[PDB]
Amino acid sequence: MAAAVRQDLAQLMNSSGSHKDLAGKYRQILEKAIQLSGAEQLEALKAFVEAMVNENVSLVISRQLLTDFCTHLPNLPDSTAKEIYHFTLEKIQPRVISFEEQVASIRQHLASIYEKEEDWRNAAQVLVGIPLE
Repeated sequence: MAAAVRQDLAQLMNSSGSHKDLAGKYRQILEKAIQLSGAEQLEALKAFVEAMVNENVSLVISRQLLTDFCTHLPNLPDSTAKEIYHFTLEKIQPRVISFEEQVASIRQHLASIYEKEEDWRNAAQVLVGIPLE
């Protein structure tokens, strides 16, 4: 199922379609990825992030869909959410300047998981990573 998501995302990469239609199709793929359960969901969500950070996808689309993507992550189990947050930060790192808003949201959610688990140092380091100044 993750391969179908990767396939669908690869097909949209160089689409000429309108913003609302294109974003709507990416959102449909996101909803498909979110409806999976297990390693398939994890793999599909990673493929989604990998597609979003691709330079051939316009920032307007990637920013919108990564924000949408982020709103779905608190609904996932802690270990899954934590891994996806770290993966997303790592894949955003080469273009960190372009996704600052998403980085801040991710770091706040991630630090909250570490805090809930009493992993104080990791929670603090995650928040210290937010470039406030």
